[PDB]
Amino acid sequence: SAVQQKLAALEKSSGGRLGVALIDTADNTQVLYRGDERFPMCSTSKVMAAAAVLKQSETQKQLLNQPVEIKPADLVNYNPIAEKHVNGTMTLAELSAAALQYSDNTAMNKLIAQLGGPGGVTAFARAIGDETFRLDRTASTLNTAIPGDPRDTTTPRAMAQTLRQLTLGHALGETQRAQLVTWLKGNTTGAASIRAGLPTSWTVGDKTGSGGYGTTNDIAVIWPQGRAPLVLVTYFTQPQQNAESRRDVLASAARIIAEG
Ligand code: NA
Repeated sequence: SAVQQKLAALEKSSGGRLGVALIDTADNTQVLYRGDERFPMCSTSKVMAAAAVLKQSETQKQLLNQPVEIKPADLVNYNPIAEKHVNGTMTLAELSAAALQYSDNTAMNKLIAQLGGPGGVTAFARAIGDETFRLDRTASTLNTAIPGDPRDTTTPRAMAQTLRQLTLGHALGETQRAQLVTWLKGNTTGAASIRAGLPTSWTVGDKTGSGGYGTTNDIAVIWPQGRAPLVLVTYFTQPQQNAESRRDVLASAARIIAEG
């Protein structure tokens, strides 16, 4: 397809490896580029962990208001929000918002612990039909993003389908889904990624991720005006362990998708 030639050209220009999955819910049509290849999720896995806690809250109605202690020993390699509450508490709602909107790794680790370990996050993915997602490590090491390493990976197709079920579908209770959508729309880390390649009148909710090998990811749900929503996954990784971030590639992929 024309979109696929333009994505392949973007990839060639970039020096790295690009994975894209678009779901157009107006007709459930899909555009894929390396859609079944594995990529390191990096912090985009925080969406699955937040959604898994939201699922628990369908039975434990007050779960999101539960306070969780933040201890000095809990603070890891990137804790912009949790550091503000050391020797205090944050609720699981506040930890979910910090994980999603600031990519706070201590917050993510509290979600993982609430779920009984990374296997509890993977379990939720399996329960909603995602057989590809796997979370293996906690937040300080899950984004090493080593080529060929299956840990902490998924494919663009699988993550696009899962994100659609979580935000537009009914994998979550209606109120939980609405909460996740609100959190994603309030993300603060995405301005240079998918959002930068889209018309300024489209509403976006997204979660970014970055890691070793210049891995630069973004997963988004997109609401154009007067048109059915879209789900877009853009994953990107590079050959050199020390490679720099390339959020521009994700913006460019989004732009190509939107023009198609
Ligand atoms: Na690495």
